[PDB]
Amino acid sequence: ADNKFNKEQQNAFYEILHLPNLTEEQRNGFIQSLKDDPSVSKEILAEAKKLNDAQAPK
Ligand SMILES: [Zn+2]
Ligand SMILES: [Zn+2]
Repeated sequence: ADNKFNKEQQNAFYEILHLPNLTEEQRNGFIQSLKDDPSVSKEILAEAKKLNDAQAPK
């Protein structure tokens, strides 16, 4: 089994890598979830974006 990312999973991994307002604990947890099972990428990305947006500088 070849486990190189589909587009979909890649765009989510990079997004998560680069969301600016996550703490590294938070980021690492989301990345670990995608490592574990890349098929949950959609849901994990949506959570990560919510959390990023909630923590934006104001
Ligand atoms: Zn940052
Ligand atoms: Zn302000």
